[PDB]
Amino acid sequence: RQASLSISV
Amino acid sequence: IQRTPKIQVYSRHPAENGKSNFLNCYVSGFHPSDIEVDLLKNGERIEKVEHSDLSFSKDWSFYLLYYTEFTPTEKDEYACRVNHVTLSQPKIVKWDRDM
Amino acid sequence: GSHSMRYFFTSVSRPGRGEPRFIAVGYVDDTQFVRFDSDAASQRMEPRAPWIEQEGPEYWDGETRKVKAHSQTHRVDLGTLRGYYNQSEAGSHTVQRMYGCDVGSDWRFLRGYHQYAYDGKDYIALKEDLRSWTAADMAAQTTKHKWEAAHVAEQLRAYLEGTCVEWLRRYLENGKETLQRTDAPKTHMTHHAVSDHEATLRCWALSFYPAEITLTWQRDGEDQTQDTELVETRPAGDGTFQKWAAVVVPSGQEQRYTCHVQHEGLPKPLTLRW
Repeated sequence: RQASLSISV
Repeated sequence: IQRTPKIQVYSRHPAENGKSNFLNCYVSGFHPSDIEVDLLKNGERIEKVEHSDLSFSKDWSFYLLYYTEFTPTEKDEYACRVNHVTLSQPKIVKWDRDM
Repeated sequence: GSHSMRYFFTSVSRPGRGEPRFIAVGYVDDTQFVRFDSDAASQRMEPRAPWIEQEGPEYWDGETRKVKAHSQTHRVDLGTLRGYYNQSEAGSHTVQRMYGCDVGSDWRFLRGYHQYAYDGKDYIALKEDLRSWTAADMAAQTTKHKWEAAHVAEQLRAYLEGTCVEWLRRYLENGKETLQRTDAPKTHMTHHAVSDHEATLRCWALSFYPAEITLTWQRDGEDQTQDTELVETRPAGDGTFQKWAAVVVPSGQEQRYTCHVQHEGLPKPLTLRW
């Protein structure tokens, strides 16, 4: 199951 | 950074003339991921070729497996033909049943 | 046994027309179990092993939403990095991310990782403490300060020691019949004469799982390195792996040479001789 997190550099 | 592909051409099962099998072309160690890979029978392109989903190693370099059903024989030559940005001319690696 | 779960994400920009090509894959140990390809028809996270298929509609909905969001994150990243590196908008570039967790024999947490690359070089990586960042250059330093301010390492540390590990155990249970089974290498030696006074011996290991393996040659009970060749481990195409090692020997001295095979599926190492 994927990580519940969404981030850009 | 551009890294040239390593290439292995080989059969899924030990090869026996006239007995069906799977022809594999494994490309790895390359960057960027855009790449063209064909399987050849007597220098011609085989049409029903499939491949794995793109993935990569620890050092970030890519790998892919191209494959198709085939039947080894005494007369047919099999090969994998690879082009990539790092190569100035397509590289042809011949299938050798001993490797 | 001892185990891992890993996700891999690649986006490649397409200057000229449209959105990047995006490809995501998930693995338990050496077994692919899910995939997403932005070029496919479904536009869904898809199953790739029998044991994941029993997950219900809410799993597939959730994993689809998460992977499509990931794809959009990558797309924004490709724009940001082009700026940071003062690069033209005419060329194609790549972003890669890998993350996941290992557990020991007791299925308890051993380590976690989360790392990013731009154009095939290290960009930013979470350290082993799951608290700190390794930034390779001054662009990555900017990103490190941004992720400090957004509590990113905190969230990663919680996933990696928690959800990552809990769902890995679940998969290990549901896929017991294949995932907890070791397939020992089927081994044999071939002989290829090169002349009237020399020959190649090739030691084969076939149809094994997991991929980890060691093949070594000895001469008269001592390790031999001169005149050997060792190919990279390669997929058979049916979920198993292949490898071989070869040595050139004086014809008639074949006996002195032994091939030694180490693999998790073998109680004790194998020895082969011609």
